Amino acid sequence: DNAAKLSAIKFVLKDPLTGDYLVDEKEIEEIVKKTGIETVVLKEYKEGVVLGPLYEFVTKDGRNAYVLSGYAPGFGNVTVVACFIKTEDGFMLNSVRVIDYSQESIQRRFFPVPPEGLKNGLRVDKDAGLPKGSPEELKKQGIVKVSDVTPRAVVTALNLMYRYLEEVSK
Repeated sequence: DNAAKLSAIKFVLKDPLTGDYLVDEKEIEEIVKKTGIETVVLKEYKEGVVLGPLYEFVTKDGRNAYVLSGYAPGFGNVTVVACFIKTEDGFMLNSVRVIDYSQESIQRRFFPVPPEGLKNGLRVDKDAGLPKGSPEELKKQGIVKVSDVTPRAVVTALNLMYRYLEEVSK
């Protein structure tokens, strides 16, 4: 029934550099089912909505990972699923999957982003003045390069999810 959601959560729990699961696939299923497969509002903001449950995981190398969902106007029948991994002074953005319930390589422009990028705030490259650099160089600065391909709505959702994680981690 919830194939799309579970598929998205599994996807964002793969390492974007190695392609390998950070958490065993069956363990992911068990955690999602035990936590609850429903989608509920966690917090509404002026610019969008953060959706839960907050799913928690521990990666095979012992890092705490968080999966949540989000919405921004510009979506809809759309939800953005994302995985953040806890770091020393914040979080890193591991992966993202946009689910369009009304209806990929483009989506890889959005992750991973290191903690200093998320602290900067994510923004599409147009907003940063079309700076030079590969998508990969720009991601390190929190800049999502899409000008050569609604990405702003995706970025907004991601930024809200980060805000929420920061709020609840304090």
